Amino acid sequence: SLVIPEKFQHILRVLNTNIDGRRKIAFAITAIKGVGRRYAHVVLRKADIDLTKRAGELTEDEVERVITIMQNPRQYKIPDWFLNRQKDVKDGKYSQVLANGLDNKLREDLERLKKIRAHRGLRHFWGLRVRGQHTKTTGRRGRT
Amino acid sequence: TPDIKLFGKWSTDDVQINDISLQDYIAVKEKYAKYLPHSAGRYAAKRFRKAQCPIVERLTNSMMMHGRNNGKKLMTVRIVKHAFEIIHLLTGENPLQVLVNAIINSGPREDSTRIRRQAVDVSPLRRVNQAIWLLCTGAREAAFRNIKTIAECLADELINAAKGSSNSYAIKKKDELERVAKSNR
Amino acid sequence: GHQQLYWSHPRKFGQGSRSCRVCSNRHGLIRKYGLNMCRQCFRQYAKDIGFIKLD
Amino acid sequence: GRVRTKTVKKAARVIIEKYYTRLGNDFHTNKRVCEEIAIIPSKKLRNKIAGYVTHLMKRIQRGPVRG
Amino acid sequence: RDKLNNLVLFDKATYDKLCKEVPNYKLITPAVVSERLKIRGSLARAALQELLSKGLIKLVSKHRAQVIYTRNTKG
Amino acid sequence: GPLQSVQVFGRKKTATAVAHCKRGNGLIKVNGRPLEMIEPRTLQYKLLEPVLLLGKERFAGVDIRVRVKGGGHVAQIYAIRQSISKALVAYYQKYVDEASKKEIKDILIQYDRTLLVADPRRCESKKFGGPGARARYQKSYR
Amino acid sequence: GVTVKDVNQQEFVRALAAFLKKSGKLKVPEWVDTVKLAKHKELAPYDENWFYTRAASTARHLYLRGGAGVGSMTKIYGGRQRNGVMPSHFSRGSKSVARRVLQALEGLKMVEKDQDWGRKLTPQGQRDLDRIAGQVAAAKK
Amino acid sequence: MAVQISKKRKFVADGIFKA
Amino acid sequence: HRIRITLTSRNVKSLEKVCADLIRGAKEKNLKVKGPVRMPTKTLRITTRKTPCGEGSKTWDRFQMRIHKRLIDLHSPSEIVKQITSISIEPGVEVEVTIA
Amino acid sequence: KGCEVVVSGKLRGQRAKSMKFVDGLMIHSGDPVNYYVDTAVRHVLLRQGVLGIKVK
RNA sequence: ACGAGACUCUGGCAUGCUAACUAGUUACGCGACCCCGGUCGGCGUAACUUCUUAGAGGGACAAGUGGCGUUCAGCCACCCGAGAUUGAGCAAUAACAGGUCUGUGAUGCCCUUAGAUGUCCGGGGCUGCACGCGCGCUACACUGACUGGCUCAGCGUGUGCCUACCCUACGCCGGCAGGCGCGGGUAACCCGUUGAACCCCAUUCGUGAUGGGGAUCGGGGAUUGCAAUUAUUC
Repeated sequence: SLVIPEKFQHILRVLNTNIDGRRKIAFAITAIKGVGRRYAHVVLRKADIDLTKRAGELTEDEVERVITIMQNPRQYKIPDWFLNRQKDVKDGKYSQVLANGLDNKLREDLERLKKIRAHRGLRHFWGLRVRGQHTKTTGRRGRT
Repeated sequence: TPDIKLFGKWSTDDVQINDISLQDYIAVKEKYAKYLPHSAGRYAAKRFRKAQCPIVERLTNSMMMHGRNNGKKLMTVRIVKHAFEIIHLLTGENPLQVLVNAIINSGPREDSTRIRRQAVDVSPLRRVNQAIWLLCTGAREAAFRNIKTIAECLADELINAAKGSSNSYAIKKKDELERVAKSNR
Repeated sequence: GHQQLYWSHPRKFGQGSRSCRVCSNRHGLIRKYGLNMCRQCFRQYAKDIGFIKLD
Repeated sequence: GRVRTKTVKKAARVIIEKYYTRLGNDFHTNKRVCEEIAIIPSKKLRNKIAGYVTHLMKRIQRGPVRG
Repeated sequence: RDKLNNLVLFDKATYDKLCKEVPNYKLITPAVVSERLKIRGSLARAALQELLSKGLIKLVSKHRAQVIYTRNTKG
Repeated sequence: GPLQSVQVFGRKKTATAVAHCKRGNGLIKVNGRPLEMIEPRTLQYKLLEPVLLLGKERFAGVDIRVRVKGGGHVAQIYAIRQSISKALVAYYQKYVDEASKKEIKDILIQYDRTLLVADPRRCESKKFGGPGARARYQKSYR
Repeated sequence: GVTVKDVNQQEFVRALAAFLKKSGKLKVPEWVDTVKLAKHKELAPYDENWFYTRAASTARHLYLRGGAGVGSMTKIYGGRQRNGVMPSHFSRGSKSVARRVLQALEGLKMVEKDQDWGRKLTPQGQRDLDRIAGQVAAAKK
Repeated sequence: MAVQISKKRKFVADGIFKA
Repeated sequence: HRIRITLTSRNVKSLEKVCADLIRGAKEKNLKVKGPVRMPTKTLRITTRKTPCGEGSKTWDRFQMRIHKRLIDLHSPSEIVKQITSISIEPGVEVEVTIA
Repeated sequence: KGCEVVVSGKLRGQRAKSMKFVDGLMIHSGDPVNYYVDTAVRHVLLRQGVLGIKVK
């Protein structure tokens, strides 16, 4: 009713990461590497889930649609500009590259850069600043 | 109205300045009892024009400190309003009377000065200034990184400081100074 | 040959195209109100163009 | 501080030297006397020397002079 | 320094104590029943509205930043 | 019959309000909207101070409409409260005997001079070597 | 008598937003889930049916000062672009979402077009705003 | 004039001509 | 008939003289001339640095240039006020005749 | 009423000089020095460098 | 005799003074809705300058009163009031081997000159990064953040001889950054009644390195340009 519900799930491993289910539902999914502040509100605005409560009170089987929204973006009328992965040199398909997928794609486009020995690739390999900053008076405490 | 100019919904009369020293340098009464703290200004043109300024306006201006809150007088009059409504629910007294006794029982009567460190007496206008300043600074720190809001901390400061309850930031700084002044008197 | 190597590098903008109408110097230029005058030359010819110091 | 310079005083003194009998006490009546009897190209200087002409006039009725 | 962990929806004991103490108080704001029920200011913004519906505690004035409630009138 | 119209202006800063006072039944309209619904409402009592010092019998048969421009949310309120006050004293100077006008002038001037006599202060010129007027940048030594 | 300037404007848009929900003939677009309401915004509009408050707003801005175009309405819906690390700026609002309000209120004849360029208010929409403040007037009596 | 030089530039143009 | 004599100058006294000269002087010919309208003074500011190099305290000059503009309006054909404008003109004041 | 001639630069040496020729009245300060004081500056090329000629 | 002062500009006021389809206001005919009446930056107009613009004159002097001052010179109060110490500019004598030969077709001398130190074109570099300093900007949150709703500015600029690069209304298409027709303005005429932020009002957030903070970083879309990689910006 108004008290703590039973069948309560505090930790909720959704795409292998222990989501703390004590936060409002859009800001609870942000722990997954590939969904931020913007992605979460839309993927819970697509399917009618009330944005009033925590992830502790939601049904275990009601979030079966949620992962299939989060994994398959374009299938539920999500626009093509909204997606982080857009027109990739390798596959060409648009995606939302999530927790482990993202981490792989970073190093895939980093190895693509490094292996052909482009200037952009080597500053990633040497841990320098790639987008042309002034590294005269910055990078003191993180280095040596 | 010619009956009484009630401070929004607060009392003008039955607000006694029960100290026979600070009666001049406390503006709460008779000629300076208005509908709001907010004035035109112009109390900072001469030396002793700042004393005749109503204390609701003095405590209003004292509450906007530390850079981000500078020149937010519409926020601070609203903080005063909330912290005044709170005192009437928690005490059972006119918040102006609780304020008057809070200013009077907070102002330090002696201080120390480099002439070598010698104890001197304190002017009644500095007593009013230091009383107001210590109370606002106690409220300011008390509501920092805390769920307890500024009007709740400000009211808790003014109740404890009216009582001499010793939990006040203002009373603890006052008792420190008077003891440290007495140390070399 | 070298007549494609005079001003074949297109001059349609930048600091190399425009300069002061007295010296031909490329720095401290004033284009405000179509002066096209370097700040040193303007402060020299301020009195006799019409500009006055009041404040 | 409101000290009048020597320029004000040695114009005011010679204004009374020549035209004493025309002058009076109040500032406004003999500010208008200072119009014709003195060519002044500055209305602040005019009111400054007119103001001193009145002050020098008030002390004449007490007795002696500077010269 | 020292961590403060809170409740996101009410236990039996928390809903029990706010039924028998919060109507019996003078200063009823969400920032005071966040201190003494060890709940959030969010959960108090539902609790004090749920006690407004029950009609035990009376509102004084409602601003954006702060709202205040009080005990009953007796007569 | 003969119009008893008075137009009196007022100002605190670059904000300026001019109150057209007319012989009517009671009306205070700031740019079309009345006194009760001009924001801020925290600074509504600073607009009520012309009213409650005098009551509603000095504002018995006057229709004082305002037109305000320039300045800001606080300065515009200080322009209004000045103008509608001055405007009533001007209407009660011309068309009513000056004895009652002096009786009103006593209360309005004794309360706050700003209600009758305006504020002369404006903003200052910024001098170089600093961001404000009377402030300089950081003098770094060595 | 009562008109729209004699009521608190802070509850008029809410009262007229409730009325246009009751009518429900406004021709709303199909990007209301995903669209961000200007370039200086961080989150989505928190009102689940946010579009029904701005159609309630724009008509009021056309009732008071008529001749509000597309660019003029984006100028009204301006905010503080808090630019993270660099100093902030003023940000003029988004065109299409406010253009799809004055297109949405063109179909239902409550705002109109005239000379001088720009949209303006139809002489029936004046009446249709006068009888929203009519309920708001006696909601505080 | 076809290009119709403004009043803030006409005073400038005569000024620089004099110089 | 709608002829505007547009008197623009930098100095104030040459502009007051020449404008009053076509009002006071244009009295005893019984002309229908409308009173003098003054446009807001356009104050051209150029702030330069005093120093040729970058050395010393940062001192700035603030060169101003106040230019004024005035209107004379009348309901009569061209030559009736070309009699008036052609005589006693100033180099300092620029005067432009708008016949339409 | 008065004048001031200053001829600055090289006057027999590798250590610069300025001969100053004052007489009568001369104002520097105030706004009157716009219409009272008439100032002129010239260069002149003598064989050791440039002399500057300042007349008031 | 100079400097200080006096001086010039600017700010405050003036129901008095002068004037206004490139500024308005009041009253009036008309038009809209309005439960005899209100609002209208909706249309048009016979007076007037309170608002506005910039002119000319006034206005303020320690002038009135009271003390102190040998006591002139003056000082401090108080009345009266728009101001009873607004803010700048200008600024002497004598100097410093300050800085500038990279502002000058002002510059002596020294060095170059077809082996260029002249002149232009193609690329790179001034930004390179174990470090050390200075001026800054954003912050470390609840007096706050995010999302809605509400109501007001003042200094300026603009179609460039070179000179294109103006400013931008209105209506379509685009999530957006933008694109496309169709105007207005050489400007008290248009952008523009410059609907600026903060503040104010209502929502959620809850002391947690959290929705504080937004550096670094991956992917994609237009704009400027002849050309953006060492990422122009967005």
